[PDB]
Amino acid sequence: EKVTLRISIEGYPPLYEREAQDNAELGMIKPDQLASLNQALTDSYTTRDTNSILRSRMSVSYLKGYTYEDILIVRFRPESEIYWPISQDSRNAMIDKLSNTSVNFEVSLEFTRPAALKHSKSWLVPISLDMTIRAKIQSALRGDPGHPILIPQSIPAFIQVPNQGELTLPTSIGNTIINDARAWFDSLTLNLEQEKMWIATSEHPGDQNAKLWIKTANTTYSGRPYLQVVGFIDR
Repeated sequence: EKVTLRISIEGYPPLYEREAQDNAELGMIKPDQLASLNQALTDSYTTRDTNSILRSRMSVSYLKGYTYEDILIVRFRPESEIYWPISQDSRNAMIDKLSNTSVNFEVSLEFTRPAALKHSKSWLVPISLDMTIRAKIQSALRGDPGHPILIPQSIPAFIQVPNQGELTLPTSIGNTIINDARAWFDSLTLNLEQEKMWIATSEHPGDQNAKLWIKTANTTYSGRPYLQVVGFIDR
């Protein structure tokens, strides 16, 4: 079973690329994790907001439609699997294009062991025409240390894998996160950290310590947080 995350400027080779291949990178959800997710969704309603009750119940019953062996904890190692930049990742091309519509880019790709085998989705995030912000991205690509690449609302902490075509969102859960692509997406941050690779960290919208989030773990080998996606698989 294979899952792949790619973060890039649209049209160019990834700045960050990592596959996740039970063990640390791919595991089923633990019963305590499933329960803590459900309690988070259940208790998310405010009494005098009837809408929040409806939203929390659509969330609770969406979750109930999955056995815990259909809920994968997918963890991507934050270090890109390959150095940057090598023969050509189009560094100068990217830098020159930022100087026009340009779009940040992340893909999720899910392979399942022997329905169809391959299911994917791309998320585009328009880079502002403000040259102030495009300058910082440029010098970051130029290998200037202490210059991160911020890609807000770019990656979902929860994804749904269907038997049919492309990946979809758990929209009810997304709505619980919003009120109680979209505003509930995690934001990515890329750092070129001194043979040279980009390293990715993510942050939830709102409080990191919100109970809804299944907390990620840190890698043994580098002590860095795993990028994490929780996947709801449709059997």
